[PDB]
Amino acid sequence: FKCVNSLKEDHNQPLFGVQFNWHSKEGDPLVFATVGSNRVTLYECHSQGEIRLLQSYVDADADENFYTCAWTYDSNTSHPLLAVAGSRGIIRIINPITMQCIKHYVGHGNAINELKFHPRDPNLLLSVSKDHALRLWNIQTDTLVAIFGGVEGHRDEVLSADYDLLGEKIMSCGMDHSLKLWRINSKRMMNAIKESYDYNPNKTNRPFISQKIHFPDFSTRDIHRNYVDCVRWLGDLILSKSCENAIVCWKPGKMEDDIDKIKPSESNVTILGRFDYSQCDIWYMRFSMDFWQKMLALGNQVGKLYVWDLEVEDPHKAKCTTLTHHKCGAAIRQTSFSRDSSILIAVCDDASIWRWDRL
Amino acid sequence: EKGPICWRKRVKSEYMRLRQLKRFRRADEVKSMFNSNRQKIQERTEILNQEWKQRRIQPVHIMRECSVTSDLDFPKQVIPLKTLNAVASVPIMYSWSPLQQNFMVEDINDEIFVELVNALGQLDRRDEKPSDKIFEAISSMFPDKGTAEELKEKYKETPNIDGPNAKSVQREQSLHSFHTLFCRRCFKYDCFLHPFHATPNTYKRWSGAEASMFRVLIGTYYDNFCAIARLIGTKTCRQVYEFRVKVYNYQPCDHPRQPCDNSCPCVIAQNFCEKFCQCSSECQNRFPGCRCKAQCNTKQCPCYLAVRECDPDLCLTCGAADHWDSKNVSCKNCSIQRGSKKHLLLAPSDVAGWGIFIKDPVQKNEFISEYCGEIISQDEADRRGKVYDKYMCSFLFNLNNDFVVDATRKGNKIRFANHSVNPNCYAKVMMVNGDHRIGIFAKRAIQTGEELFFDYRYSQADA
Amino acid sequence: HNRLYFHSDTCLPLRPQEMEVDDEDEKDPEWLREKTITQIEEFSDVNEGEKEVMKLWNLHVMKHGFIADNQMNHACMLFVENYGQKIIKKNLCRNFMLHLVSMHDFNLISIMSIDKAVTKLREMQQKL
Ligand SMILES: Cc1cc(C)c(CN2CCc3c(Cl)cc(-c4c(C)noc4C)c(Cl)c3C2=O)c(=O)[nH]1
Ligand SMILES: [Zn+2]
Ligand SMILES: [Zn+2]
Ligand SMILES: [Zn+2]
Ligand SMILES: [Zn+2]
Ligand SMILES: [Zn+2]
Ligand SMILES: [Zn+2]
Ligand SMILES: [Zn+2]
Repeated sequence: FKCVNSLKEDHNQPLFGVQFNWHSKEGDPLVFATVGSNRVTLYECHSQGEIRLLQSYVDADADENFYTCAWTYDSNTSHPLLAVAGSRGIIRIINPITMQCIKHYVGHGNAINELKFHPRDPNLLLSVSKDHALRLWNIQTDTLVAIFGGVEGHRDEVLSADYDLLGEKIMSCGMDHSLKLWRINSKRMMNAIKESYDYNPNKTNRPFISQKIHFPDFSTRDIHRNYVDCVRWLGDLILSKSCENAIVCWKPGKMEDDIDKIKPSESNVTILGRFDYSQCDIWYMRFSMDFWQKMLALGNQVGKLYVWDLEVEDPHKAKCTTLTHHKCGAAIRQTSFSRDSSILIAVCDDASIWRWDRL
Repeated sequence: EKGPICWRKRVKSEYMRLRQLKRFRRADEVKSMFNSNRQKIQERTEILNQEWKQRRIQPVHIMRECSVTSDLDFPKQVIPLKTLNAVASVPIMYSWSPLQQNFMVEDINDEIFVELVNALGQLDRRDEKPSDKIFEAISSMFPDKGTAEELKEKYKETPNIDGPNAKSVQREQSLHSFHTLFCRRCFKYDCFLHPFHATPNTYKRWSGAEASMFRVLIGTYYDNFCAIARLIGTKTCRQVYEFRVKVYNYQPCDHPRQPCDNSCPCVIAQNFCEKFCQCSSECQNRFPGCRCKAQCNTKQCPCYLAVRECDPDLCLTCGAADHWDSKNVSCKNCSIQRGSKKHLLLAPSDVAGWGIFIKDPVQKNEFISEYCGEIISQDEADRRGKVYDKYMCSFLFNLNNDFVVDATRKGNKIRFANHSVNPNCYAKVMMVNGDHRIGIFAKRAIQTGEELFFDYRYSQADA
Repeated sequence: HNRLYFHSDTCLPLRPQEMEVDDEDEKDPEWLREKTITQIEEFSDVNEGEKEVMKLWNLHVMKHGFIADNQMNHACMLFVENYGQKIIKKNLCRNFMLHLVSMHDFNLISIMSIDKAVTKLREMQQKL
């Protein structure tokens, strides 16, 4: 990796989210997107480090403050779509081929801290919030499929969540020290998804019936000792971080226990090892991987950007390189690999963008 | 026989071996699974990457201003800033669960210890060329895990009746799980409202599967083996004959052979004894109930007067004990227990935040809803109010000297009613079959669609 | 009446074809059930046999929501009607009896009940 450009947006506000569009055709340019302040900004990546400004939106409301976004598409139109949201607890679906805000969803009773689309159904949007709940939307039929929370959901702000590779289960993390598994291939859930596609308001006087899933298929407060602010699956293992300056690699149950047989009362976790790094003990600092999940990259409170190679075995001897640059001193809030891992964008507490290239 | 210094050295040498042995086991167990995990990725990611090859997604294209610079001498870019048209947000709301009734909330390992013992054990055996000089060495090296004795037996280391292993047992041992773990009050097992265990007096008025069921059924049936047989199933009006010969919260009082006088908890606590009490039936302190014919919403009726709802097992005449069909009934004084709340609507308040609106009219003094939440000790309310003050907020409401009901985490829709010093509703805590509950009542008539308020201040004078 | 109302369980707005936000006629809201059968299972102290009956009884007492002593007799008769099949199929007849006897020691049901029910159950077991 070599650093080969650095951009600064005019607003001087922290950039909390960055996300490459992993739906680009083979041959189309690598586009990524940025959120911060009350703006959403798209960029095309070119050769020799050139980063080309494509579009940018600003919320009519001045006190919006976008924390996250995610790319999906419209099956029946092949247009990319960008979902974004933040502290006003509102989701917008932006259609960049048309420059509209085409949908929006009011509902979460507080700030949305993350957004993730379903790996295989472009229309299912999961949103994580400061109201202590997840929420799974079906954006085609405009229906709220399910609220993940309640008597055994998160006792406090939910900071992050992630679908597994196939789209069968979600894991979530948040300020209560807890990570949680929510299956969505129960008969109940798949049934609620189907039912949600069928919902036609023009043919009834009854509001669609949203699943109140009060109970996680598994819970634990035993990996970290402080709010948990990023979590992503690595296979059927789980990677998660707090502020104790280490990404932890763990699985629910005992060592040989199978993720799909883990029972909602299992009380064992198995820690497979961790990745070490320093000076990242402020909250809300997220990591990521490739589409192929061979590379793991995490940025710093002082401008440092780590990249581990998940190809090895043990975390201890995990191949780690530390990308650095004299000019990058801002805390890195999030990173993103282009689908083909060729590029690595990091964004910062100071409006700055840093593009790294492989080879 | 080898010498204490020696043995304790072995403890250390061996423990430190086993530990280090198991350290490597797992070392690989992990290495093993990180791989068998990787294939899983590969095989699945490919599936995704296939699906993505099928698709043909349109490229994003170029379009008030926004600029972007570049701390690497790249040309300033400038572009049109599009505005997303305003959308309205709703007020803040944190997750809560729906209640229709209050809910109570309260305020070197063994696996290896054994290997080391048998390790040590084999050396004491291999000596000749379960000992006691061994447990002593282990106690030396881990004096915290116990003494010799306590380890000497740690090492050495509730029937069912429908299953194959049904012992033959006492009758009070077949009914134990039931007797303790059941609420005479709500008729539920391990109920969600009543933590105190029922006193002993509150539950008194072949193969094991047969012997047990016998020693149990005789406690209830005694000597009528004609019936003891009919029930036991496969024995006889004989055979059984043959097997024979070989404001303070209320809590029920149980002081046998003691009158409910000045030493009785109920009388000290200023409460009436209730049906759940184990005192005489003659008890001068029981509450009679009313013999009203109907209504029961005036000082005329003794129950209403004493701020009680009617009791379906004492007020046999007002209509309170019949018609478990409708929530409209002769007796207007059992709205809480039967749970006959009014439809409420939730919309952003006209003052602040969320508020609550009644959907159909309502007369002066009519019941609107119960205010429900979790019951918690006065100390839990403390601890919790520390965390709450951050919010300049509170949905704590005193129930009595011992309990607070907190609607923060769970409750029902009347919790969205806002405070006012000029309310159209008020809160009255009533006794209801031995439970204090909060009933929200209208203060003056109220019309379709009005917003609901009551004065949080009295619910806060637990002085 | 002329205003904009929201469902109390999702905060989505009410399309006009309502009023009615009684998405909490939940006499026995779903989670309270799941919570209860979970809490029983948590005892290391009770057969899987006396559990499955406690679970089923509770779900039963919750669904109809009896509140008086003078309902218990009819409640047992009701329990066996509606949950009788399972009590049989799951092999829980004897435990069910220790239940019926316990409910007697607690002074809720009569003796004519504590078998008028055992009758109706076998009278049902054989129906299979
Ligand atoms: C009458 C009325 C009642 C309710 C319940 C609301 C909605 N609302 C107000 C905002 C709010 C804050 Cl600032 C903090 C907490 C909160 C947490 C979280 N932990 O403790 C408290 C305490 C909670 Cl619960 C809420 C909340 O739900 C309303 O608008 N009106
Ligand atoms: Zn109870
Ligand atoms: Zn007494
Ligand atoms: Zn008493
Ligand atoms: Zn008495
Ligand atoms: Zn009366
Ligand atoms: Zn009465
Ligand atoms: Zn009455």
